[PDB]
Amino acid sequence: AHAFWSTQPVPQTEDETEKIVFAGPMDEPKTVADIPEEPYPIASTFEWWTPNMEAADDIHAIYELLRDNYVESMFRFNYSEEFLQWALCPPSYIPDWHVAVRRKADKKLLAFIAGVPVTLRMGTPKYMKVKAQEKGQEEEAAKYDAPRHICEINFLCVHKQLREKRLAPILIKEVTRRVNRTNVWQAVYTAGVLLPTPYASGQYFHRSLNPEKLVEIRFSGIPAQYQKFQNPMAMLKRNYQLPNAPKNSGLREMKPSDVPQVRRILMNYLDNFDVGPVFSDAEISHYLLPRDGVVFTYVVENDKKVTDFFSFYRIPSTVIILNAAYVHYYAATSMPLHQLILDLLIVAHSRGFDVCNMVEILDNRSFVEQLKFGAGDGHLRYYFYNWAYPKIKPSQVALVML
Ligand SMILES: CCCCCCCCCCCCCC(=O)CSCCNC(=O)CCNC(=O)[C@H](O)C(C)(C)COP(=O)(O)OP(=O)(O)OC[C@H]1O[C@@H](n2cnc3c(N)ncnc32)[C@H](O)[C@@H]1OP(=O)(O)O
Repeated sequence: AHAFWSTQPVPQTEDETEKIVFAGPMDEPKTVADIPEEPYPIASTFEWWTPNMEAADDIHAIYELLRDNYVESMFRFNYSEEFLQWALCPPSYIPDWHVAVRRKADKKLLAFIAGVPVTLRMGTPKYMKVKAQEKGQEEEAAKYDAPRHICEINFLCVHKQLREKRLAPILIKEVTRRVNRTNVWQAVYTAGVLLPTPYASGQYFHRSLNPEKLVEIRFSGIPAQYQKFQNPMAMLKRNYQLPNAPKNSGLREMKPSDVPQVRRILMNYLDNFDVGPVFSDAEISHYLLPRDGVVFTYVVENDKKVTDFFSFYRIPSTVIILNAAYVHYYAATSMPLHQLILDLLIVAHSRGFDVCNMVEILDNRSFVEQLKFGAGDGHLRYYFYNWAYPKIKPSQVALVML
């Protein structure tokens, strides 16, 4: 059973999503006045709290909750206060979409969920519009084509002492109410677990950058078939060896003056996909300008024209440090994508990253074999709240989730 999700405006079965023709809302429309301003009830020992992200103590409290109680044996992800700043506070973020529960008696932070604004293209997917054209339903299929200003949810976390108490449903209801008070009625979110009901699912992939280190810290092993070689580690270092420097002329760190051209080339690329974000210059600046410890972004520029760029973000892990790079956004116009991403690998390796990770969204499959990525055990599932949407392949998703 799904005692909570069965009550919510999401598709209830996979079959439901294989039969959805057009994008659009699931609930009939409501007004802001229909939504109460009183927060959702919670037990007397607890209080709702809206953290101030301009206050070092508040961001510290969030950091400590997630440090000990977020997604899980030899490694522990570390989401720094700077990383959390970055992820939670994009341009025009809404402070009360950062929703916390604290214990009244001692003010201990015990649960959290965050929404941030995103503008998303989420109209009827290409293959569904062809079926609609065939039936004279082009209009119904195109109704929701305009990019929509919605909520992206992340960092749901209930302290271990409060697990299995149905507090996550109360956090979800409360953030839903706060989003609906701003006249927003859809959200996008992801999870590594299967809930009702994803519109897309992609496997994770990894590429070792420093296999000697990975093996020493027991993050990677030496696979069975290398064990047959005379020198298994030299063969492993060989498989994954990278140049010391890239060979593409004009590759450099992205600067503020590159923002407008990066925005243009990224938006031209992301328009190719069924679901994807639309970013203003301020959002390009926020999400892509280099930020020590967090985001790394490079452009290929010559003659004052930016023709390509790539970005990756960092999530380090405590070894019970593993320095992981995650492919972020990119756009190639002057070179094959695999060469742009080779340059990403070379730069990440040079900066001391140990592994590069991605999910098979965007065109990430296109360079897997040649760049020595391997499939991993996880899948990232994409979901909408209050949005009927056909199943799509992960290569039609262009939204990277931090
Ligand atoms: C219009 C605006 C709309 C805005 C809102 C949109 C929707 C946003 C939705 C949220 C998106 C967040 C995405 C995101 O953050 C990225 S996925 C990362 C989620 N966080 C973690 O895994 C952290 C570690 N785990 C915990 O903190 C707890 O185990 C959590 C909090 C996960 C569950 O706490 P608990 O104490 O273990 O469990 P109960 O309180 O007793 O609740 C059990 C109910 O929770 C459902 N559950 C479990 N995991 C979930 C997950 N990852 N998403 C959604 N639902 C999840 C579960 O199916 C069950 O419902 P059911 O009985 O019907 O099956």
